[PDB]
Amino acid sequence: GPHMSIINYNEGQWSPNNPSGKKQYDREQLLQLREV
Amino acid sequence: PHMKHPLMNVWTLWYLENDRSKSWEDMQNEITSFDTVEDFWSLYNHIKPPSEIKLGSDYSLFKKNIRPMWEDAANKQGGRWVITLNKSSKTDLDNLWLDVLLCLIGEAFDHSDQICGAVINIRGKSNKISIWTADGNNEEAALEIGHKLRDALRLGRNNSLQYQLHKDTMVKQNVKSIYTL
Ligand SMILES: C[n+]1cn([C@@H]2O[C@H](COP(=O)(O)OP(=O)(O)OP(=O)(O)O)[C@@H](O)[C@H]2O)c2nc(N)[nH]c(=O)c21
Repeated sequence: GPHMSIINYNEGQWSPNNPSGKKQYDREQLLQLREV
Repeated sequence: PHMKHPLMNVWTLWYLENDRSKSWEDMQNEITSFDTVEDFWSLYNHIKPPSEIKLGSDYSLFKKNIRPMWEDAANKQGGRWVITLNKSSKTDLDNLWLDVLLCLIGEAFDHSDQICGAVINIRGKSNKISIWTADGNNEEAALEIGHKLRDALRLGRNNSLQYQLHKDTMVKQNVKSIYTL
């Protein structure tokens, strides 16, 4: 399944390396995180 | 070690089970609240999809502290984008509801601050999915959410959008539509 290290984050989006980014997630992004 | 992805809002899942021995409010059951993508999935993954819950039941996902009812102050001056479904399959039903939930928790709307929650009604004749917004008089926000809904959701020649003010549907227990997309 999808690997946390390869999750793509848009510019300005929240990420574990960008706590200030917007907490907005696309549909495909949310489905991507459905697997631990 | 695993860092969860926080959502812009805290959301609460409600499940209504028809029970005439109780008032409608008391039919609402607060399940759990979540504020991360992972915790949403931990909830959704292990609850029945809409196609499997009892007839007469609802699922409602609303921002924390907003009850899924007209009386709540966040919904008094609001309305809902109603999506009457034309007897689609179970997967189409469930995928539509999930996509709605992902629109909500993912903050897909420009006027996401106007979003209060969403309700799916599982009924015998036809099922119904509604997105509740805060201010029905806010035409700019109602249309943006409406346009964004038919865009993020698969355009359906068969199913249309109907925006109904809560002030109206509350009186008529038959109900006028103030927008149509
Ligand atoms: C959303 N809602 C529904 N009800 C009750 O539930 C009824 C509507 O029920 P419903 O909106 O849950 O679905 P239904 O498909 O049966 O609606 P219908 O097509 O009009 O038949 C109302 O007549 C009320 O008795 C509500 N009653 C209160 N007090 N507050 C609410 O916000 C509310």
